[PDB]
Amino acid sequence: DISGLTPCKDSKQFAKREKQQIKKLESSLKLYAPESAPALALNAQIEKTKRRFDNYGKYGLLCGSDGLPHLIVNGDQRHWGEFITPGILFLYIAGWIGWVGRSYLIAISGEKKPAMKEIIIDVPLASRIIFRGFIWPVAAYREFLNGDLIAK
Amino acid sequence: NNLPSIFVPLVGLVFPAIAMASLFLHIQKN
Amino acid sequence: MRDLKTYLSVAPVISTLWFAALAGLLIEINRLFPDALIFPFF
Amino acid sequence: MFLISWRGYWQELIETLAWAHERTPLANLIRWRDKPVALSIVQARLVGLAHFSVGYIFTYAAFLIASTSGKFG
Amino acid sequence: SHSVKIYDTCIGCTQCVRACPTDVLEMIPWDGCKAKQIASAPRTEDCVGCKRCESACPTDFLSVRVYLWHETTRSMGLAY
Amino acid sequence: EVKILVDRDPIKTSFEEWAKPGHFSRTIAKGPDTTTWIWNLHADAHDFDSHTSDLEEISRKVFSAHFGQLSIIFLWLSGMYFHGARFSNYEAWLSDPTHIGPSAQVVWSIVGQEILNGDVGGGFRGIQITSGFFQIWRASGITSELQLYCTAIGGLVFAALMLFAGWFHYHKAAPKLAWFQDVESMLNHHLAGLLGLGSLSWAGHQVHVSLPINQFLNAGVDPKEIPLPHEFILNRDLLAQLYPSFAEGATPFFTLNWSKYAEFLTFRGGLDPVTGGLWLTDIAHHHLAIAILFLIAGHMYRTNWGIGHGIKDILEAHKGPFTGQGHKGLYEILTTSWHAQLSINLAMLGSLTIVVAHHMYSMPPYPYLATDYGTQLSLFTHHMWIGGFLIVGAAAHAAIFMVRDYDPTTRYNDLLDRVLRHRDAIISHLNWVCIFLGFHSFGLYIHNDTMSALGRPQDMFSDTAIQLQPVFAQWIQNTHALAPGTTAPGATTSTSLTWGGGDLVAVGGKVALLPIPLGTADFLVHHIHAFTIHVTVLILLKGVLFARSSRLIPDKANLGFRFPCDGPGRGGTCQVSAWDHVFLGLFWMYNAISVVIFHFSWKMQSDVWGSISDQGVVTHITGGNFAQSSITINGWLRDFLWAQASQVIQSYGSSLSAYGLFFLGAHFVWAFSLMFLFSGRGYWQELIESIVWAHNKLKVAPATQPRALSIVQGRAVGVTHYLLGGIATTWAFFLARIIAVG
Amino acid sequence: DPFIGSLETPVTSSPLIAWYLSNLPGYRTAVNPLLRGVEVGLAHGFFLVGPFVKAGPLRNTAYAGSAGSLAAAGLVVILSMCLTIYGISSFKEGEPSIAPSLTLTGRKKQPDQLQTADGWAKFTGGFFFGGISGVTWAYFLLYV
Amino acid sequence: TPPQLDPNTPSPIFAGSTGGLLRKAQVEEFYVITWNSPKEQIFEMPTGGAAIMREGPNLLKLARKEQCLALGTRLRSKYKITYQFYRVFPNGEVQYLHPKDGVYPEKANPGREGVGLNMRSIGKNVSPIEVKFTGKQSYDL
Ligand code: CLA
Ligand code: CLA
Ligand code: CLA
Ligand code: CLA
Ligand code: CLA
Ligand SMILES: CC1=C(/C=C/C(C)=C/C=C/C(C)=C/C=C/C=C(C)/C=C/C=C(C)/C=C/C2=C(C)CCCC2(C)C)C(C)(C)CCC1
Ligand SMILES: CC1=C(/C=C/C(C)=C/C=C/C(C)=C/C=C/C=C(C)/C=C/C=C(C)/C=C/C2=C(C)CCCC2(C)C)C(C)(C)CCC1
Ligand SMILES: CC1=C(C/C=C(\C)CCC[C@H](C)CCC[C@H](C)CCCC(C)C)C(=O)c2ccccc2C1=O
Repeated sequence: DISGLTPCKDSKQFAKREKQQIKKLESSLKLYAPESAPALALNAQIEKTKRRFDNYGKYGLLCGSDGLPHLIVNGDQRHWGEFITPGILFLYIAGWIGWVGRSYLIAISGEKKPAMKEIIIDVPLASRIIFRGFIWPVAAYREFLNGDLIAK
Repeated sequence: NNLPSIFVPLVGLVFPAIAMASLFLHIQKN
Repeated sequence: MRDLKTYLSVAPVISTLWFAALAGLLIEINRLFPDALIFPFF
Repeated sequence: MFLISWRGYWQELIETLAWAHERTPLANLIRWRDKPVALSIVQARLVGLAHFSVGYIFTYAAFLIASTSGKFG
Repeated sequence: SHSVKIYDTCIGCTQCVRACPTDVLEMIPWDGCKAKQIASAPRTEDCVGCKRCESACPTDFLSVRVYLWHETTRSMGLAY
Repeated sequence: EVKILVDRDPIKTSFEEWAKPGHFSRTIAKGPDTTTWIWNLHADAHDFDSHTSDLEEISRKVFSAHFGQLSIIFLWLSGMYFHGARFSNYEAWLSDPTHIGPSAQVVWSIVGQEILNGDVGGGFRGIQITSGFFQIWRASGITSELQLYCTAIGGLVFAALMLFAGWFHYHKAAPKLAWFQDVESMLNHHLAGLLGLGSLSWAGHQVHVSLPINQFLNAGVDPKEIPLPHEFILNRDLLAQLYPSFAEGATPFFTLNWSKYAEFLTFRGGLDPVTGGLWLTDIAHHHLAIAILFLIAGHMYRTNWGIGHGIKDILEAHKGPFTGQGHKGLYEILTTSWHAQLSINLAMLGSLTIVVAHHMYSMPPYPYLATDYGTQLSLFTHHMWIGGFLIVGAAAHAAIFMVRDYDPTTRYNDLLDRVLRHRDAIISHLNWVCIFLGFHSFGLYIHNDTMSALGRPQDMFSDTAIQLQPVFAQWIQNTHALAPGTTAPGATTSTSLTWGGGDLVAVGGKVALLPIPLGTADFLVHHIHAFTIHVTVLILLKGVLFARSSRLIPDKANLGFRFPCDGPGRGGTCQVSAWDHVFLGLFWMYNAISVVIFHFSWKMQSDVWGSISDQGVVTHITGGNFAQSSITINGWLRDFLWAQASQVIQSYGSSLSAYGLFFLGAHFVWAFSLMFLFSGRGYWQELIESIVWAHNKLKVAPATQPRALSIVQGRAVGVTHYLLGGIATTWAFFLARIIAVG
Repeated sequence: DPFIGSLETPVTSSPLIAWYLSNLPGYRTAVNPLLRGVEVGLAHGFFLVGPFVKAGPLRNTAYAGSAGSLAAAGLVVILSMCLTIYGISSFKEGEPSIAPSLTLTGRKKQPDQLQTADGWAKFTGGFFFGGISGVTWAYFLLYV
Repeated sequence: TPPQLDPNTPSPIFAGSTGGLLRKAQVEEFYVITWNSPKEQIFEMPTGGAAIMREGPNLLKLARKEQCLALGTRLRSKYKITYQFYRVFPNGEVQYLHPKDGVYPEKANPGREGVGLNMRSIGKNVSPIEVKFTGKQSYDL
């Protein structure tokens, strides 16, 4: 479809790889007794492998010639969930962490010896500060508009 | 012919000794 | 009680508690959802 | 060797070696003209860098040429 | 022999004179400080370059400076 | 006189000192100005000699630290026993020890790491262990898991007891200084009580418990049918059926006709054919004799009574040709400072560990241990590394003592002054010996390589062209082989099968032991070992002797023990302290130990280990290529590093895959170490300046201003990373090879 | 003198060692350097002849010893060179001897002329002649 | 102050060592340190080992000035003893070295000439480009 790639449900090397993995698991599975716990664990492993391959086929990834899935970071609307959405989630989380840390630093900067507050954290103030990161983009945008973000 | 059998020993051994002696004498000279 | 609480707020103890909680949450999330390569909710 | 070990150890070793040379018989007749001292800091750094580069280049050249010429394909 | 220089930011705390291992620096009377004294380096030829005087000097930047220069038997610390 | 002296409640237990870090040192306790403070808080934590000056507090702190260490060790032992009891296949391995691989760890099933649960055997899946605990448990007579559970519970109880004892002896009743300074009573109690009584009790256990159970197991009885150990004590009929001598009771012992006990107290020697190990009767006899010897030797020093010897009198009254008055003030020096004792004990412990490794590999004392190759390799390498580290630490503590606890006015010794007055000759001679040994030992290899590379195999130093044979070692081997015939009539056979002469011992189709030949390669490797050891000794001795002062710096003792340099003057004075000498000798210890373990591994794989068919031929793992390929560096690189690394790099997708990952990870760490060994502080400080400016622009500047690491800290980090990476690489390679091929 | 960087030991100060070292040709001060150098060269060449013929590349063939002998002679030549330059860079034409002037007891004695341009030149010439003669004698004795 | 002389002072009791004088002392120079002790006591030599100083005047020979100054400062710090050292040349010249004015350098003394003083801040030095192609240096100006 894109750059000469084949949909992963159509490709045959994907099914071949699944067959090799299942055969490799069954080779070790044949050793133990049917009622033994290792047999149950290996059967669970086989079921997990089958479910993983079924989900990979369902999600619409594109395996290459070698039979392994490939990721598209172009921004094509058909492949937004591979890169763009996790990227947005990661950016949100990182902004939360950074905003919380900067807010705590500014809050403890007032005291006479902030070093003792850094080496020995105070819990109530940090607990109050932490939950303000849920709205970090709005606060950051407003502070940038006002002019409090950059020191002078 | 047989030039290498005459030239390789000259460059390999005699010339380095001459150069080393000359350089040592020039360096140690006051 | 005051001194014990002050000691419990030192950097290594808080760090190990935070990282243990984070590791436990990540392990439990990966157990409930075994494999994940793309974001399929949308 | 030139990139981790530093000067003071070698200077003390050189002093001990000088004492040993001075005290022995039948070899104190021969005496030096320039006092032996250990290498400087920048000089040792340069020597170590030169050794590192020479080893790097020679090893890679040998490996590349041998591997590419053994098969000729 | 290395070069040792003294600037006028000195406050005459006499730490550099005490730190010297070869008796290079001394103190002389002066006029532009509370301590009414300033350091000097007459015996420059005996300097080895240990830079202990710079190690013991309270200022924004050192009021005593050592620049390495032509080496000899004394400055190389040789006893043989 | 000898008395118990204590002080009541010297310190009060409270949490107020936990809140404020660095309470031991006032400079640290003042507060953090920069980040370097943190790096100091961990460096001076255990330097009790710098916190105060009174010996009493230091001794009390040392005692409490010892108690805490004992508690930690007991916790570790209890954990090992509990793992053996719960998650293991010990009962399955007991019946068929040859065809089942020990395993005592089970991995969870979270991510996909379940591939690490390999098919060890006996209907079990897990990680194969190489600690050798199964052989110890079998030799102790354990045949169930309830006993292991009870042992784990007892270990937990003892760890709790040790922790409580430490708390009690620091905070409730702390001994005075005179209690610690009584070395005669301590020596008497450590010799007669700690060593003799413990070995006597272990010999009694072996006589009463281990021997009958092991005899029943060796007969072929099922482990579930063996009578319980207390049945042998309760029922004298069973022991009479097993060993008739017990029917006579303890009467022979008092009757002095001890020959009646010849059934279970023998002097045969050699290896047991069934299990490939030493006889248990010989072990019990040896323990009994050692107990007698220690009990006799524990009554030498005078304590509280007329009879005995005085250590000070023995030292002072010593007269000899080369010594003279000699040891006059050594007693005060040894009873005044802890560092000299620490150095002596560290060196002795390292030497003992090396001897232990050698004696353990040579004569296997546990059943079914020789035929398990991974356990042998792991034990040898581990004990060698531990011994090397201890030997290195001894010199560092000796230098610390010489720097900070030596004064020739109050406590003067003649021998130390005499040694300190001629250090130049010692250093010069050691340097010459090192140069000569290195030149010859490495020039032989370089000559062999050059002659082989030029198509001249008849000019090398080999068994075929120019022979350099170890005649003295061969003579010693022949003497040892012929020893039991005439020189030792009591022993039936020789002590070990290593000596050239005797028969081959193999257990379960696998070779256990056979005589080891000696040739030119052994000569070369032994000389290389000597060269490396001599260089390490030279480095450590030069560090120790020149600690107080030197020709270059006449007042090095004023600067202390841990200082980076003196300055850029005098041409450069970097790395002049004894700490730098220890940091430099660590590398050479690492090199020597690596060479030794490589030699041991290749020689054992090539000339001893292997398999035997029914006809009677022996096929070794590498087919005896050591004698012709180990004489050149190219042979070492190709036939050892390249050939034996096939298993580790091909372990992906199998149960050994973890090892392969480590084989990469350690490599990374090694390279990382170089960053801390080739650079300096100024560049990093100047970079941190710009980083701090970039932080300041956004109002995220911390109060604790970041600072680059100190020079000593950087050197320590570099050497630690280097050693860790190298050791982990060797560990992964050895374990992967010996598990996949053996 | 306890403040001089040297110690007195049985090995370094014994009548036998002192006599044996003082009777060596390198310590005879009164004798002119040529006669000492001749003996030194003779001994050195006679010693040096052996290892070349015993461990040479051709040591197994029939030419072996002869070839080895030649090699020994070559070494002597190189050694002679290593002497000559050492004189040129050390002793000037008109400067006097630099040997110690007084003995251990304290008596004034004539300094050795070996540490002089003419003395060192005589020593080197005698060493070369003696080395060549010793090599020739060793070869003749070994293979005739 | 007028320089003193050291005609015939005895020496401490030492057994000898290998850290003593070398060929430089016979060729180039050496140093002599003299002090006065009120009682016989044991001290530590800079060259390794311990020695005993006789009661009265004591004299010692060393190779460098650093050893002399270290020994003198140890004597002053521990024993409270006045000392002075000279430098001796092969030709026989003896040059007075330690305190030249008769007082220790750490004490300000009138009549002392100042050497190496620059009446400016360390940041007022000119750039190296200004002193190029000349034999002077920026810090010398
Ligand atoms: C750069 C050029 C170079 C050359 C051309 C040679 C050439 C030679 N080498 Mg040398 N060598 C060199 C560099 C060189 N080397 C270096 C860098 C090293 C250090 C690794 C060595 C170390 C070395 C060793 C360790 C040995 C040689 C030997 C040999 C000889 C081998 C031939 C033979 O089989 O023996 C034929 C038989 C002979 C003994 C020849 C005898 C006649 C010779 C040429 C002497 C003539 C005398 C003359 C007065 C020399 C002094 C004059 C002065 C200007 C040099 C030959 C003379 C072998 C040898 O000489 O044996 C002792 C040998 O064992 N070489
Ligand atoms: C470091 C040790 C080392 C040693 C011992 C040897 C030894 C040997 N080499 Mg090898 N070699 C080496 C390293 C070494 N090599 C290296 C690093 C290289 C470069 C890669 C080579 C390259 C090389 C070549 C190219 C050749 C050899 C060959 C040989 C042989 C020639 C010997 C000879 O002719 O000169 C011996 C000369 C002497 C003057 C001996 C001096 C030593 C004497 C005996 C001193 C003993 C001191 C005594 C105890 C003093 C006490 C005093 C008391 C009496 C008062 C010899 C067996 C040659 C060969 O063909 O052999 C088969 C050859 O051609 N070698
Ligand atoms: C015969 C009795 C006796 C015994 C058995 C021991 C045994 C021991 N002592 Mg010694 N000691 C004794 C007499 C004795 N001591 C006397 C009289 C003195 C005073 C001069 C000392 C002074 C002394 C010091 C200063 C130190 C030791 C240490 C040690 C331990 C060494 C650690 C080790 O090697 O692991 C072997 C491990 C085991 C065998 C653990 C078993 C637990 C043992 C059996 C505890 C019972 C021992 C105790 C003496 C008896 C209890 C008395 C109390 C209930 C009233 C070990 C527990 C060192 C130590 O580690 O400190 C804790 C230490 O620092 N001892
Ligand atoms: C037998 C026990 C023993 C004991 C009780 C001591 C005791 C002492 N040592 Mg000695 N020492 C020993 C053995 C011992 N040493 C050995 C074997 C060596 C050779 C390496 C040394 C070498 C040595 C040096 C070089 C120094 C001392 C010093 C000291 C003192 C300071 C201790 C300190 O602050 O550490 C507190 C603890 C640490 C700083 C922890 C550091 C982190 C380590 C290095 C990491 C190991 C990592 C681990 C194994 C790998 C897993 C990684 C994982 C964590 C991710 C203390 C009195 C120091 C001193 O100042 O003396 C006056 C000093 O400079 N020792
Ligand atoms: C593999 C590289 C390497 C090598 C070869 C050396 C070599 C040496 N080290 Mg160094 N060192 C290294 C890395 C290395 N080091 C590293 C990584 C460190 C950590 C910082 C150190 C730290 C260190 C310390 C702390 C010490 C040394 C010392 C020594 C010397 C030991 C004495 C001896 O064996 O000399 C014999 C010679 C050799 C083994 C070198 C190879 C020579 C071969 C045989 C070739 C000879 C051929 C021939 C003569 C060449 C002529 C050809 C030419 C004419 C063209 C020797 C010079 C010790 C010392 O100097 O005391 C004596 C010492 O104390 N080293
Ligand atoms: C393993 C282990 C354990 C255990 C242990 C045990 C169980 C022990 C035991 C022990 C014991 C159980 C001991 C015992 C001992 C004994 C003894 C030491 C005895 C002695 C005796 C005597 C000395 C005698 C004498 C006599 C004589 C000579 C004659 C007559 C008289 C009389 C009898 C007096 C635990 C858990 C803890 C920990 C972990 C590990
Ligand atoms: C090497 C090592 C190890 C091991 C160790 C061990 C194994 C030990 C053991 C030990 C022991 C094994 C000990 C023992 C002890 C004992 C004792 C201490 C005893 C005592 C006794 C008594 C006290 C008695 C008493 C009595 C009685 C009861 C009766 C009669 C009378 C009388 C009084 C005699 C480990 C692994 C940890 C690691 C590290 C190192
Ligand atoms: C890399 C390097 C540095 C820089 C190394 C530094 C600054 C060490 C940094 C250590 C850590 C990563 C810093 C942060 C530590 C905090 C605990 C972080 C807390 C925040 C979360 C991670 C919990 C030197 O300072 C140096 C000095 C002398 C010789 C060589 C070197 C050298 O090689």
